[PDB]
Amino acid sequence: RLQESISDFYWYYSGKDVIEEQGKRNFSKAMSVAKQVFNSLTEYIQGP
Amino acid sequence: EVQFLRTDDEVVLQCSATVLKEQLKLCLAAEGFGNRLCFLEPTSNAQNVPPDLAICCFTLEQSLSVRALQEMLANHRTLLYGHAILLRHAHSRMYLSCLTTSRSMTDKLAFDVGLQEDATGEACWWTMHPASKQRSEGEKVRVGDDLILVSVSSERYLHLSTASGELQVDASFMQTLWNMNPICSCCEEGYVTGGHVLRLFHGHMDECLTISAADSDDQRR
Amino acid sequence: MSFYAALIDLLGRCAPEMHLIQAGKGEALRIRAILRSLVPLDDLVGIIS
Amino acid sequence: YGESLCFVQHVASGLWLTYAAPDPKALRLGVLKKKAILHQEGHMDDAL
Amino acid sequence: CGGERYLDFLRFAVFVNGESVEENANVVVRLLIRKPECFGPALRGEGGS
Repeated sequence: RLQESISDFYWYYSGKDVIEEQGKRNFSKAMSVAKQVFNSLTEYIQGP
Repeated sequence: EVQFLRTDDEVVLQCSATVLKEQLKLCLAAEGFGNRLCFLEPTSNAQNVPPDLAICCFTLEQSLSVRALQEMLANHRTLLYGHAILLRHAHSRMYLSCLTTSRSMTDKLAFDVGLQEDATGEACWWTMHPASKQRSEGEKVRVGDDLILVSVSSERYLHLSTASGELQVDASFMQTLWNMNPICSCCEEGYVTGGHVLRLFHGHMDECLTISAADSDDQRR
Repeated sequence: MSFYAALIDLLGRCAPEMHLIQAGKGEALRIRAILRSLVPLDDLVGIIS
Repeated sequence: YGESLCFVQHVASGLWLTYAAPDPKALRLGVLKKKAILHQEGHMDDAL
Repeated sequence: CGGERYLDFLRFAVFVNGESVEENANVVVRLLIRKPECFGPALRGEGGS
């Protein structure tokens, strides 16, 4: 669900030449959440 | 193994109806040349009367999300629920579309479903939605699943109308379950497959199987 | 009559502004097309008449 | 338990356990119940 | 009678200060067409005057 939302966000700015400040801030928080989910998935399978 | 529908695959849009307590399966068909409007070809009686499947085949050319479709309109993928698909008629090379006309008298809010010469505009794009709670948006569309097709331009379902004495397909606000039964996914080079048009040569490319020419005494039989 | 008048009033106020139609926005044109399909023009004139 | 998808079939007749596809105009009554029937074909979501 | 009261609430949600709020207007129209019975016995499509 997070990945699909990020993909939709990219298409919204795909036509636009430059991503404005509000879009960058929303991208940053989405990436921060995505980092935690990836870290959580990594911790599940390591050991292995 | 579970089969998943992908782009460039030929499929048939198939629905079901009740006729005198009998379950009749119908395929969406269109001639293309000379008649843009789509009709329904019955297929449940294929044992006794073969259906005309040459005009029922559609190719899944593209499958995009709503945002991707909006971006491309302003300017082999696996099918996912919620994506917008582009169906091209195999014979006429036209595209399934929600026409702006309406030849039906029972439903005043319905639109005719037919073929469009070009893929331009949003009238030839349909969004796939799950028919039941079993599937959710974003999941892969599997062979044999019941689908709900909604026109992007008109926000109307691909509807089977039984209001009149006949069975007709139109774009209405009442939903109808459809099955995208695959015909062929990938064909190897050469390697004859079903549904192809070919010639049957006898010897060394000299004689071929054929019938008599036009206006012949044997009635071309 | 009051229900349909309220319904027609609501649909009329949902119509896109002229500057969006003149700008050629796809979403605005689609919404107006849907509204036109729901309420035919002849019925509007008949009620006014 | 909770992982295997099971299709219920009547042994003597071969019919499949499925729902009755409730007739419209009954949704306004609030009847979310779907009558269970035995059918020769059934549906794809008949797994339990 | 009951339907009219809900219609005027949506009228205020989509029309503010003489202009149409396209964000609310698009949602309301899409919600209305997904439940066509909101249009009354008329505008029903089949069998509807």
